[PDB]
Amino acid sequence: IQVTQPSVVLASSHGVASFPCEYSPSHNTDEVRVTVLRQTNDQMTEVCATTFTEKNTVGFLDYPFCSGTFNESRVNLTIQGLRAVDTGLYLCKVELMYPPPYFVGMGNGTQIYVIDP
Amino acid sequence: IQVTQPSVVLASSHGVASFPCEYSPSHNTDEVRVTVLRQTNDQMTEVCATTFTEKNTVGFLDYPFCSGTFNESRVNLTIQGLRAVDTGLYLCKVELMYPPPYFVGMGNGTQIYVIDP
Ligand SMILES: [Cl-]
Ligand SMILES: [Cl-]
Repeated sequence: IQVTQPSVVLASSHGVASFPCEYSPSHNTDEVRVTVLRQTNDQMTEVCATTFTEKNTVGFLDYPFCSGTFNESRVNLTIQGLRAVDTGLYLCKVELMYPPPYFVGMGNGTQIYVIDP
Repeated sequence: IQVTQPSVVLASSHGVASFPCEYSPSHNTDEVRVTVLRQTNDQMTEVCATTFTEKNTVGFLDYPFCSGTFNESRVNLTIQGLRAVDTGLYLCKVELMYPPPYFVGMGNGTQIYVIDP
């Protein structure tokens, strides 16, 4: 099992940071639960999360500041409304809900830099 | 009218580059045609393009190497299959097809750096 994400992402002047979160192993029938966590001193804060049961579908509908899409082995994440205080480490967590066997994995985190707009 | 896009995007190690393309003014009923152009010496090459008629929908369905979603005032773009040689300046073009009046705008380009380790 393995989840990976980019090391660094430079947010847009308007505070948008988009990047992929990839995982293995993957299958044609994958359905996943994706969770974005910000890591600080010893602890993590959940930023947003969503479930994807099919491709070509926009997720995180109930989170104004997160959006994303999904296809086998990859979740395209978008984090919005970022401010200077928000630069830091953001972990991507992926849970394979179907097909069995079940498994959970987490990336090493993407350093998001919100550079002086 | 105005279209803006990030200045720099560091492509993922798997050749994935995602970034927003924002326009103004916007409207709840907006329907747009989005075009991605790669700019080289004096000329431009059309990479991919798609039409969005409703929010929360995934576009560029007919392009294996492009994807994206749309919401009022913002198109979230994703270009994949990128190689080191594809490093370059990518312009985002937006045509507001509805509601009237018709308008077309283009950003100053996003410089996408690709290093496929
Ligand atoms: Cl990278
Ligand atoms: Cl990216």
